[PDB]
Amino acid sequence: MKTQVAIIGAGPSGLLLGQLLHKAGIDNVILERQTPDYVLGRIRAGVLEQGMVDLLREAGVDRRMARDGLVHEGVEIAFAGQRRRIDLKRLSGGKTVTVYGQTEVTRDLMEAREACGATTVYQAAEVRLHDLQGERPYVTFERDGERLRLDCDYIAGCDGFHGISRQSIPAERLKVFERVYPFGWLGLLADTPPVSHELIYANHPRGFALCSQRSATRSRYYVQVPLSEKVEDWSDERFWTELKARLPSEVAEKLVTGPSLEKSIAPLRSFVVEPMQHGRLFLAGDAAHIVPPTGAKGLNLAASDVSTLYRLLLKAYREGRGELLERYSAICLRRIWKAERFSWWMTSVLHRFPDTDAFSQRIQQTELEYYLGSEAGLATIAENYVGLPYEEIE
Amino acid sequence: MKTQVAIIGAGPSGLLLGQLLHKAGIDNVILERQTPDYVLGRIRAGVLEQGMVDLLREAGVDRRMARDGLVHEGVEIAFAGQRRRIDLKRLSGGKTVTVYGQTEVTRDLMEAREACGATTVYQAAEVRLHDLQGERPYVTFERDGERLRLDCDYIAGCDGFHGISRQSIPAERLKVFERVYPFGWLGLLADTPPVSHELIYANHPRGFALCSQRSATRSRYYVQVPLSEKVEDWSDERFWTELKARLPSEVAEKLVTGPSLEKSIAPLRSFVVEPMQHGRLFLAGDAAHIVPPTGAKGLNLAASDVSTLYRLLLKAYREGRGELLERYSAICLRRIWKAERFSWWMTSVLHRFPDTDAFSQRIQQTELEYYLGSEAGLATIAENYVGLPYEEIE
Ligand SMILES: Cc1cc2nc3c(=O)[nH]c(=O)nc-3n(C[C@H](O)[C@H](O)[C@H](O)COP(=O)(O)OP(=O)(O)OC[C@H]3O[C@@H](n4cnc5c(N)ncnc54)[C@H](O)[C@@H]3O)c2cc1C
Ligand SMILES: Cc1cc2nc3c(=O)[nH]c(=O)nc-3n(C[C@H](O)[C@H](O)[C@H](O)COP(=O)(O)OP(=O)(O)OC[C@H]3O[C@@H](n4cnc5c(N)ncnc54)[C@H](O)[C@@H]3O)c2cc1C
Ligand SMILES: [Br-]
Ligand SMILES: [Br-]
Ligand SMILES: [Br-]
Ligand SMILES: [Br-]
Ligand SMILES: [Br-]
Ligand SMILES: [Br-]
Repeated sequence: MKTQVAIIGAGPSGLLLGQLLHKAGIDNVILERQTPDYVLGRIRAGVLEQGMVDLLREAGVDRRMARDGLVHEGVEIAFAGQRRRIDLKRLSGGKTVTVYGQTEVTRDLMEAREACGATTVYQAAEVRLHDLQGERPYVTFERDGERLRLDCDYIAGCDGFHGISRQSIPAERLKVFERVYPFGWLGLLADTPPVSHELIYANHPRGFALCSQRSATRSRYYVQVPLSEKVEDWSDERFWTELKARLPSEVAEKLVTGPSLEKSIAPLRSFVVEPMQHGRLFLAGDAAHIVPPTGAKGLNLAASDVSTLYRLLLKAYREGRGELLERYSAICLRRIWKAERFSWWMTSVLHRFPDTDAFSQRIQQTELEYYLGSEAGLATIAENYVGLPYEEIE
Repeated sequence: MKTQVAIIGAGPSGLLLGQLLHKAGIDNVILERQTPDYVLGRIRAGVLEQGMVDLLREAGVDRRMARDGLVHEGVEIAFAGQRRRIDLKRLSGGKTVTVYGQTEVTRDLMEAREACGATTVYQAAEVRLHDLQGERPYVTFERDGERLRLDCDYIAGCDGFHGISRQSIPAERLKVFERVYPFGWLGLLADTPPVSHELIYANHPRGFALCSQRSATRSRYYVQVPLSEKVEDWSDERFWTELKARLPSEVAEKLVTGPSLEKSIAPLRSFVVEPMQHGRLFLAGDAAHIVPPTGAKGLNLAASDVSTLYRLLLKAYREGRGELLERYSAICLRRIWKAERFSWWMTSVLHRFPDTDAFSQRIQQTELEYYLGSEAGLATIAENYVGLPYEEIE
């Protein structure tokens, strides 16, 4: 079996990269460990930046999003009994964010790939990478018992945080930067109309809470919870009671509750590896870095890695400029670090930490009061939230 | 002995408050523990905000400052081998800062007070405060053996961090917020021309360094040093060698060194007490709060406390509106907390901390890269550095 670019992982990163590549005439094969249905069952991202929206249009898979996605011009932050709106559109110079579920984006890409007839192997078991530094690397996997070999020119690891690609790079060649937060997010998806037309991030003494949405009739809520928690300890009603307690009274009053469609706990983490490549293997998305969800950057950062990888591969194949691929990591890491900094800042100002002294609690409150009350402060939040510009390359 | 307002402490706070009060016809007596010469020997602040400059003009003591003070329109921050200038004047909407030594400001006020004939008792030993909640509080002190009593209406504690006034408030009535940093600043005053026309804050792997000045022929330099250090371990040459190592090569090359006129280690601390008053006792300046020197806010915050106290006392005496004095703390604390937040931020991004992991070191560097490269980020530094506006009252 032979292709030009082997892609490990059929989550949004691998699918978007494969679609862009296919449209440009660069043959590619995607290998996924799970089934199509499993990938589709993952409830994740809800907020997309402009850059991600444009990339989807470039890949020609934006029809449904343009029709169903909600365009938001602001977000709200509640703390110490007050709600402050950040006018993203005004303060960022006209940019906005789009609410369109990750399951939707994934469905759209999967449908697009199937129609094009591009190769996707689901349930590709025990994927292994070989000859990463050679001229001709290859991937071995198992499909119903028999070990098959796939030859390629380049391999893009889009297999997420627990994928095989990052583990395939000699450990000594990588520098890992990581921070684990002492809390996670308990999320609940409900078929109820959202409590607000815009998102509400709330810093409350009992802990962080976030009111989000998926459509006019589907909502997504999260509450900060310690790492000791098990999802089975949280009935739907306990969640609603806890959520209501962390929100301002006028918001909790008009809250329409209902049975959960999905409920899960996501641990918060910051993680970055340098470099993001090794020989003919290039990491993209969650395979290379993780951000705590507070800044809604994860999927958006994956889009820029992919945008960068696609452009460089195009240069390599169409223009014979293969040397440009060495700049991949330098280019991506500039954007990754700034988004990591923003996500870390958002996280530290909105969550309640366990070992916090009086001075720190006051500084946290003051950070909010300052940034939400200063035009310059508001602009730093807004420009970061809508997404910093992509680097053009060369 | 009787007066209207008793002032404990003849440092800049007490002197400025007494001058403003005297000019408005409110009699006041200042009690100082040390001698005039001792106070004058303290090398401290070099950077003044516009608000402090205007207050000095209001007190009619700005002749020398207007002539000798240097007006700065920008400051530089060096990190990771690059120097970035923050145009304070441009980014703050036209405000600047003035470099004029604290010893100078103090000399000017002392000369002004002596000429006016206002009462100042130096070497006032063992000052004690009594009847703080009564209608007629009083102060007892010792002048050459005999205990004297001074009756007054109000007492302003301008006695600094180690003064008696804050200790005179029942501990249970106060909330203390404090953070002690694991380092101090080793400062050196030299009669040499400064290395730059504007200040240079430097984040270096070996530690923080700051290039400041007092005039065209007098410089003030600081280097971060751990708390274990004794000033006698640092000869003038060891200081210069260490300073040069922390600065960019092109700066260290043109550095004119020389013998020290003063050398001392200042420990870094953040400290705030709430409230800042008790009965007829009002705290102002270092007596109520301390900030690490990184943001050049200490003396400037004292000026706003004083400006606020003076205005309220004026209302009380001239307009019979004594009830307004209850708002003193609420008013001051709003400004104090924002300046504390700024000083803490500046400190955390410019200094090298001992127990720092790889992720944090990267976040520190990224904080700098982001704030120094974004117009919105630069504006948050600039508006805070020049000083946030004073609240007008009522
Ligand atoms: C609570 C939460 C909220 C979020 N909210 C947002 C938000 O609003 N906005 C935003 O920008 N981001 C958000 N994200 C982040 C976003 O969901 C992720 O960054 C995104 O899923 C990354 O996509 P990916 O394709 O890189 O990896 P993944 O989605 O993890 O997909 C990787 C794929 O690779 C496959 N795979 C793994 N190992 C192997 C293997 N060995 N062989 C073959 N295949 C393998 C997996 O099965 C999976 O399908 C959120 C995340 C969470 C958890
Ligand atoms: C290294 C350093 C750099 C600084 N740089 C700057 C800068 O550039 N800009 C800026 O804004 N700020 C800066 N400052 C801060 C500034 O110097 C102080 O905030 C300022 O000195 C506060 O003045 P004050 O009058 O409140 O108190 P102080 O200057 O401490 O004076 C208080 C007085 O009260 C007296 N006293 C004490 N106890 C008693 C008692 N029991 N009875 C009677 N009298 C008593 C003392 O003897 C003293 O004279 C710096 C400080 C340091 C240490
Ligand atoms: Br979703
Ligand atoms: Br995220
Ligand atoms: Br970004
Ligand atoms: Br001085
Ligand atoms: Br200071
Ligand atoms: Br200020």
